[PDB]
Amino acid sequence: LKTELCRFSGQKIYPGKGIRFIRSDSQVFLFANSKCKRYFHNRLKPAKLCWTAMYRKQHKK
Amino acid sequence: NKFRMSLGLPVAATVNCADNTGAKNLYIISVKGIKGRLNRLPSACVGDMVMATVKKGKPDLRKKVMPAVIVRQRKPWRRKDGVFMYFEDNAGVIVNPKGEMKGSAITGPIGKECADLWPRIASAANAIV
Amino acid sequence: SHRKFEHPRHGSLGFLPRKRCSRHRGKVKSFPKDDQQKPCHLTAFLGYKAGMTHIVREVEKPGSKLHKKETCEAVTIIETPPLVIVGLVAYVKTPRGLRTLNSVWAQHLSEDVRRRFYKNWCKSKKKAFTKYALKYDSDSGKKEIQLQLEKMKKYATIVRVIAHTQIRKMKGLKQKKAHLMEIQINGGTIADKVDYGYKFFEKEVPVEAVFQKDEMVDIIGVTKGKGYEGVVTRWGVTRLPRKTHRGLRKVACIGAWHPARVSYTVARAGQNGYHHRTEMNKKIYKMGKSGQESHEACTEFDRTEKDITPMGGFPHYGVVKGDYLMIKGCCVGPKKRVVTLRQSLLKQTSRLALEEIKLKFIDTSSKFGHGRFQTTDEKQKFYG
RNA sequence: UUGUGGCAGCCAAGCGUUCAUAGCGACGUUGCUUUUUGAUCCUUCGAUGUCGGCUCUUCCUAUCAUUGCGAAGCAGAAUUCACCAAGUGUUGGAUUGUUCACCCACCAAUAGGGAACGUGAGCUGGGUUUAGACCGUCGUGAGACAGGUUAGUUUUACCCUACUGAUGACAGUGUCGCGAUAGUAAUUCAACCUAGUACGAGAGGAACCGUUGAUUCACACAAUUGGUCAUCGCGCUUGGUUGAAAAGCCAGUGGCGCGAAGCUACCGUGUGCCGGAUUAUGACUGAACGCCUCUAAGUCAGAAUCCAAGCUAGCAUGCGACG
RNA sequence: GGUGAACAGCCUCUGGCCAAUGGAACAAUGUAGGCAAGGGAAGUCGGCAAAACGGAUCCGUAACUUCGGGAAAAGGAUUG
Ligand SMILES: [Mg+2]
Ligand SMILES: [Mg+2]
Ligand SMILES: [Mg+2]
Ligand SMILES: [Mg+2]
Ligand SMILES: [Mg+2]
Ligand SMILES: [Mg+2]
Ligand SMILES: [Mg+2]
Ligand SMILES: [Mg+2]
Ligand SMILES: [Mg+2]
Ligand SMILES: [Mg+2]
Ligand SMILES: [Mg+2]
Ligand SMILES: [Mg+2]
Ligand SMILES: [Mg+2]
Ligand SMILES: [Mg+2]
Ligand SMILES: [Mg+2]
Ligand SMILES: [Mg+2]
Ligand SMILES: [Mg+2]
Ligand SMILES: [Mg+2]
Ligand SMILES: [Mg+2]
Ligand SMILES: [Mg+2]
Ligand SMILES: [Mg+2]
Ligand SMILES: [Mg+2]
Ligand SMILES: [Mg+2]
Ligand SMILES: [Mg+2]
Ligand SMILES: [Mg+2]
Ligand SMILES: [Mg+2]
Ligand SMILES: [Mg+2]
Ligand SMILES: [Mg+2]
Repeated sequence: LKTELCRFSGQKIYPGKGIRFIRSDSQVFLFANSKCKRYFHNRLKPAKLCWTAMYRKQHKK
Repeated sequence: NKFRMSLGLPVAATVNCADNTGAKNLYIISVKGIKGRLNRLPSACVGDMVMATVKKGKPDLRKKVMPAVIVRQRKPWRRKDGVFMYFEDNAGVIVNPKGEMKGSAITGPIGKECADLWPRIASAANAIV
Repeated sequence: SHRKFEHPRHGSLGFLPRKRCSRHRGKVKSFPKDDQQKPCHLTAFLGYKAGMTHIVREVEKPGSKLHKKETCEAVTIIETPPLVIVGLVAYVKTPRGLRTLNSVWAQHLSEDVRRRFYKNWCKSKKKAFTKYALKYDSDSGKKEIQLQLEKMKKYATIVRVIAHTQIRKMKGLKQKKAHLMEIQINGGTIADKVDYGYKFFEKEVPVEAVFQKDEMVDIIGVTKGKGYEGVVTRWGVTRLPRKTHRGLRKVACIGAWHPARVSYTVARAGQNGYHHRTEMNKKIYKMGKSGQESHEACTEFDRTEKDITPMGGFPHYGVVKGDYLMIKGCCVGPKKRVVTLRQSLLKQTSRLALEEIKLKFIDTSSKFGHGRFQTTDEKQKFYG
């Protein structure tokens, strides 16, 4: 099936779910759930929340 | 026709004017095709054609109601795909009663169900999404 | 002193009174009409409301924007173990209405149904149907049974079968005693209905016999109970302004000086919820029959070997091990409530009625919390 | 009571480019109604709480829209007059304390009406209608104003009934049913195709069927999104306090970020109904009246109508089968 | 005593109390207090009630003016 990839937790969205924000600079963020979206809007940096796939691959865990 | 999507812009709302006519700010006053109910404020969504005066803009546009079309709204809304899509700012564009874009171009993305519903805002848009 | 401004009435008067339903089981108040030419079949069934999930399907609908497009839809799961037919009733028409002509019961009757006849089973001697069971081990008893059947064949115009669910193959409920009802047979002549029943006593009828795919059914059951709940919630009347002495959430004028009485149509504060309701045209997408590859949630597009139960089980209900239906939309009652599936009464004819469903995906992520995987083994391979 | 207010007839001088009656209809005249006011002063002065708005319900037709029709100065589009029709609908706002009024916009439409000028132990107290105060005119003055202004308490239900819900006795007890009767709920529009067709010189310019959505309403549901936190769940953190780190605790929920579950939202979802009788009208056969005639006898087609079907209750101190 | 500009508030020690009838439950409606997506006065007679601002350091501070004020005007930035 066609999966998606959230752009704040880097985890895979399954069909029929997921919240796509369309930022004024025309680029598409596809959040996974409420928590990712609220951290994004609070301007948190994914690379420095410990639970994110981007943090984990950055530190090679 | 178009499906039903979350209604986000009541009257007295104030939206960006995302086109190159010079108006900086539309002001929603009423919505086409809406039939009311006691106390219920008329509401617009993406693709609904509204009436709007300009409160801050070019001097020669102000002080007169003009048909607008909403192209971006910040209230989420559920697609028929499942995804709850939305935008960053409320914004609409001037049109004429026959749906023509008064201006020439639209700055930024526009609602997909706005462009597909208005055949000219689709061409004046730069990036449909 | 007309009304300055109109607005449509709040609340429907076609659903009064609103008291507790006097029945936990959703009773059927009308069965599909008999058509003697169709072969004999049943017209209802009992299921249990497991929970809700969603699908994405490929719409086939020329003229719609959804044509050749995938749509995400909620669907409700009904865990639906086969009924056991343990009886037979005849109904004969009078100038008053219908009378029960007579009734016949099965020789063996399960432990769990015969609890339906006691308010205190355990202390009882369990003697229900004991001295009636003995009408089958003698020549005279068998004689009078066949006499009852010839009576029903020779007079009755409406034949029904008493069926009970096997409640115990749904360990999710903490309930041992059965639910029991009449399902009215349709089709054939009266002797064929009596033959169809008596042939099929004491044996199990699977929901595939009752329904088919893509068919619309109705679901009948008692709603959620919400308690003694006031007017703004129960009836929907708008709230009063903030600045009122003695409260906001009420109907201000409950009627004119005349009639010097309160009308039955004014909104008052009382019980909300736990009502009886029938809700028609709920479609069938998939019957899951336990023991065939239709039971797992692997479509022809997805193939992740998962069963219908979402991760961590259905909240408040458990894990679906039995048969099940998967119907478009919602279902009355909370989780673990019994729901009567009933064949429709119209002649389904629309493009929606004829529309054929083929899924592509069934959400299985734990409905308890923001689920994010499909399967336990995939959560395990993702962590390590 | 009905002059005054509103509403409808009869006559037909004329308007309606020729043509009284398509649509009017002066001069007269016959009424109807009781939301105004006038008139009276019959009940009420050991008190019936007095304008308006908000809320909610019901009812009326003297019909604005919507379903079916008839007529035209009906070519098509629009529009005007009337018919059975009261089932459904009748809005958001600026200004005013206003009912009234007037504008802007949407709309299929923004018709009119009652219920003690519905509705104050339902609110509000803007107006009015006390005591403070000010101006303008009058008064010599104490003061007056059906002149404008500003501040000015809104008490009680626990009684009976009504109503909305909750138990419940009356052939032992328990399942499964019947169904008298009462309620009843569905409403409207748009887009594509029909079609730039029919009609029309041109300008303009339809509709049925079909297909797709939508509005208003109703009833449910919580997978998805959103809302909610005292899970005091996890984390962060201020001030203090336990010799200190660790673990906490105190600040009535210390504060913030997130926050499952439960409830919940046209802010999310799903669904919303099948026969016959018939009105208005158009008709069939056929008289009276050799002909004609929808009517006299007898029939037909016929609607947002009606009654059922369906949906809700079914202590109707009703009933059936059975254990 | 601590924080703080402080006899503000918030916590503590000496000293004094737990005196305000108790038990069970989490229904409407209340009273006191919170929070809310999109919009921000469209509600309403009237922005009534509530929200937003708020300390301090640095900069900047208009019309008008009795030249004393306006003035903490406005608009900005920093804070562990
Ligand atoms: Mg959430
Ligand atoms: Mg209003
Ligand atoms: Mg009124
Ligand atoms: Mg009215
Ligand atoms: Mg509801
Ligand atoms: Mg008050
Ligand atoms: Mg959940
Ligand atoms: Mg009169
Ligand atoms: Mg008069
Ligand atoms: Mg008098
Ligand atoms: Mg008096
Ligand atoms: Mg009184
Ligand atoms: Mg009439
Ligand atoms: Mg009263
Ligand atoms: Mg006053
Ligand atoms: Mg005074
Ligand atoms: Mg005065
Ligand atoms: Mg009835
Ligand atoms: Mg939640
Ligand atoms: Mg100090
Ligand atoms: Mg101090
Ligand atoms: Mg809010
Ligand atoms: Mg205001
Ligand atoms: Mg208003
Ligand atoms: Mg206003
Ligand atoms: Mg005003
Ligand atoms: Mg204030
Ligand atoms: Mg100043």
